[PDB]
Amino acid sequence: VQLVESGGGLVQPGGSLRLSCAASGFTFSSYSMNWVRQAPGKGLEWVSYISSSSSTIYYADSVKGRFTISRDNAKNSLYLQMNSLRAEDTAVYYCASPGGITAAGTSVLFGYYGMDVWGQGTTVTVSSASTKGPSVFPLAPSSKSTSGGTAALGCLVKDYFPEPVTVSWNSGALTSGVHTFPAVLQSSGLYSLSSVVTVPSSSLGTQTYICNVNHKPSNTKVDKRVEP
Amino acid sequence: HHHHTNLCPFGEVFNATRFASVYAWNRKRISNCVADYSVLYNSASFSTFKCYGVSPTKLNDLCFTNVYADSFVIRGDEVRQIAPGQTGKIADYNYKLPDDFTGCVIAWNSNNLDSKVGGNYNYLYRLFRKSNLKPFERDISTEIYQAGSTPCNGVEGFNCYFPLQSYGFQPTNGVGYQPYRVVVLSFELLHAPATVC
Amino acid sequence: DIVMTQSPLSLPVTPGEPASISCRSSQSLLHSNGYNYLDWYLQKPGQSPQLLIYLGSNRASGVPDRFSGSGSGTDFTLKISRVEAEDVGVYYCMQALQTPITWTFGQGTKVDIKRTVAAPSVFIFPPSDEQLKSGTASVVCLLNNFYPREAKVQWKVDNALQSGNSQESVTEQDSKDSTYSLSSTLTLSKADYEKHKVYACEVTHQGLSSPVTKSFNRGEC
Ligand SMILES: *[C@@H]1O[C@H](CO)[C@@H](O)[C@H](O)[C@H]1NC(C)=O
Ligand SMILES: [Cl-]
Ligand SMILES: [Cl-]
Repeated sequence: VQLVESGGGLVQPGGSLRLSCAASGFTFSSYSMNWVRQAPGKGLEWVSYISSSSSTIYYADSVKGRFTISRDNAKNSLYLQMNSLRAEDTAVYYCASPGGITAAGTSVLFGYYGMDVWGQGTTVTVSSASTKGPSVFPLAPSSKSTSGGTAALGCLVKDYFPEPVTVSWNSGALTSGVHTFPAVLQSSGLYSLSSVVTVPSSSLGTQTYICNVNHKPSNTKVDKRVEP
Repeated sequence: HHHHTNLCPFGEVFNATRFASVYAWNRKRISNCVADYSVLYNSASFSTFKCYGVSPTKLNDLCFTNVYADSFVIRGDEVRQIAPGQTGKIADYNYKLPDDFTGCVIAWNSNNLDSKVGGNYNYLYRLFRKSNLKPFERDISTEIYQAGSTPCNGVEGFNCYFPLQSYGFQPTNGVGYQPYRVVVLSFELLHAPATVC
Repeated sequence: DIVMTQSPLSLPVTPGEPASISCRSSQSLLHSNGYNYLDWYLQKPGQSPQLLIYLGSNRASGVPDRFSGSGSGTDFTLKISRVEAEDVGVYYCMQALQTPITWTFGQGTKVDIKRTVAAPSVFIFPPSDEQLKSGTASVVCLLNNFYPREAKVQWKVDNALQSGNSQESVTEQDSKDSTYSLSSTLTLSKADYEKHKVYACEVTHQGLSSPVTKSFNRGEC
């Protein structure tokens, strides 16, 4: 990897932070730079463009007057100052380099060949929500919760911030048939996921099932028994 | 998973998407990894693999205090200038090797990696300079070059040229105009008796 | 101000058989020098975007033979001769005609591994009384190991259709059986939960010859 983004993190709406993209391995001063973001679930959205000589700069309509892009060729780095942040600015921010060079005063890429170099991206989450540990509740198996010889059960990891949480079963002894779901952002601004697992219906009393929930941002480790 | 016994990832770094222009040649210190030079030397991947001051058959059983990897892109015509005591545009204004150079020059054709059908004009080379570069010197200034007679006053124009020009790397180029990637190993030996190394 | 239109939205593929994605532009992308300023990018799961095609029909560095771009002016297409497992991801097209002022992408095209249809096994979970004391009540419905992904869950509380009070989330394709799993979480205040008796989860899926309804009563076993 030849481009590396940094600086992303958690920020409250109306606030600011700066991103930095550090080039290595090639001549940073010879290529132009782009910032491209991907909102959670959504697709790719271009943000801004800076020329090689830092002389021609274009933003998109959504970020004008709020984002300012800059570069320091001596330090092989690309900067993005994000002011007046909104919640919808939450996204993974990539830096990428389009091929080609600018001539004269008119900005236009000669011998273009695409964005052949992309960074790894840095994640920015804009939310006023407060850090909170999860509340783990059990999804206990029934007999109408058993299909044709096997039974489903799980844990509900509810109301927590920020991402992520890790969930194993029996401290990793139970792996087959597990399904931890992607978290969802509730109306409150808190996250909530579910982890389920299909066990044989002949071993609800003879086998103990305990999901292990870990939320490092709050130091909260919780183990929950799931019993009928 | 990371240890000083991990072999140096030359395969990965050599295969990178982009290299540095020869005028701003990039230099890495190979450190805290095991370099098996036979895996390079016995891979028929490289067109040029010529060593100086050391026999390439005995690179693996030598002791090195410091190893440097200088990398850049030039055209196949110019690869013969990456050698001690050579002359030309590259050796004089871009990358000079010293007469007492103790190391290896590795080069290979990178047409499929660096040539673009649109034309790749982002690899540059230095064309003008007041004096020749001292060995291992690197010049990245963009001062307007004065032809020789009339002044320039730091402005471009007649007899006042920008010192850097772009290569025109397209895949339909001749082999001599095609981009070649170059890696130059610089060795510093361990002062030690024969009995140890 | 050029609108990219990719088709389809989702595209299952069999490893070893061809595949085609289409990108349509609102205006011609053929420049007066004879190049079509349109790029193709691939975003493998949990990975950065990757350049596939530049200038309409030319492969980027390292891209295998299997990939090839074509089309001119306004209708372009990608073509994988032999799709292979690792090609799973999201493919975006991008017009480059108006660089560097605007860089417009398409909607993307999610790529699945094609497999036989699989009816989701449905399981419903009442809100645990431990949660019930918090103040809220989450009823959970689980669709397990199904294909394709297109699935509709509906919550009926005393046969009344509920809307705008539940969220769902689906796992990415499993690497061994190519299936999905989907959880729908009906969240209600404890008050609203107790005032109604029959809570039903209604699942419509292609694999099911008839919609499956899983239901329960507040007091049962
Ligand atoms: C670069 O990678 C390709 C496959 O990824 C490999 O065949 C080739 O040998 C590599 N280059 C070198 C110099 O080893
Ligand atoms: Cl061109
Ligand atoms: Cl074309």
